Amino acid sequence: ALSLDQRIQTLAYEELNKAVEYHQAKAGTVVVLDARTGEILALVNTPGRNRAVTDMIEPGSAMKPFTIAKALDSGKVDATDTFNTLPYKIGSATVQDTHVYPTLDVRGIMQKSSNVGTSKLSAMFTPKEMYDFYHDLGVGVRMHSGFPGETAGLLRSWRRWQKIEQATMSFGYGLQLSLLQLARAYTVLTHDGELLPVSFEKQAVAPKGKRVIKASTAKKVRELMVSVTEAGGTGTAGAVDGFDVGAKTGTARKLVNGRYVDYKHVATFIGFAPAKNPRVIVAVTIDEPTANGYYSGVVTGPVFKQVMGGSLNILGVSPTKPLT
Ligand SMILES: *[B@@]1([O])OC2=C(C([O])=O)[C]=[C][C]=C2[C][C]1[N]C(=O)[C]([N]C(=O)N1[C][C]N([C][C])C(=O)C1=O)C1=[C][C]=C(C([O])=O)[C]=[C]1
Repeated sequence: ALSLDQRIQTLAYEELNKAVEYHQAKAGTVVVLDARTGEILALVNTPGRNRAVTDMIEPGSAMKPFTIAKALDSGKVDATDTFNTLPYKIGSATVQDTHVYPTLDVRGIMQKSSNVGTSKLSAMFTPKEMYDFYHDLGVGVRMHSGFPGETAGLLRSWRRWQKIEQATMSFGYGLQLSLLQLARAYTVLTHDGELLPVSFEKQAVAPKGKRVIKASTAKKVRELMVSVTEAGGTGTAGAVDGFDVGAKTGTARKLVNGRYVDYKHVATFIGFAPAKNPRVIVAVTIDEPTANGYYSGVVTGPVFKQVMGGSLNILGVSPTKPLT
């Protein structure tokens, strides 16, 4: 028997399709996991192959919570620490944000989704320490989910990284994974710092996870990620009435075998709830929206919202706070 939950699978299907239509997008995917077991409660694609497991993307901004996770886990950075977030140079290259903040603390980097900040956090570690970390989240590794065509994604060896590549990788370019690997990766945040295996089958035994960061770190990062959906953050479109939601937006220019083209984007929105004691991850990706803008927030936010809200209703999770 499958872990799939028909009500949720139906909900995801309806909501994905409304969005991919509304935004005149080329393709789309939604994945819902059990946050505490890695079971796939829903997995849905626009008609065609199972993109959620066969296709690989650059995570972009959705990678940022891990870089922060790693920094805090190390003991070398505390959430309250301030960083100069102005544009800067890695030799011949320039790291910069869309909107420029002189300084941010770690919560601001998460909230405002700053490349500069994220790359400074990364810059505090070796090529090897960051590759080992990405590797332990499952980037470049086979999940063994049993789906046909399962990509392992792409993690180039640290042994051949320029300094610019360490940076661009810390904020999600240069490495690749499936939306399902990405959702799986978030089990580190939701399952108290342990990476769960994913499954399309009901587990008789509750599955064990491999430890990657401490529980207290996961706990703190979840707290920080709530900033994304509160006023001031990139991801307010994904707030759900009656709950705190940890989420991360991602808006990426499209890598088309080699070159970045800048009038083409991929919108991804991923998060969990209840933020303090999470039950589900929802990951949404929409490929190349043409109509009504391209920001994660506008495109994938509403679908995240509906699916998360509907998912916690269906599983019978009680609101943690009164409905507005
Ligand atoms: B990220 O995705 O978070 C984010 C959001 C969000 O959270 O939804 C919204 C606006 C900006 C950002 C910053 C992050 N995205 C980008 O930096 C993105 N940049 C890229 O796609 N690339 C690809 C190529 N390389 C390596 C060669 C890069 O370093 C790079 O920057 C970006 C930049 C500008 C815009 C835009 O149209 O304003 C969108 C996305």
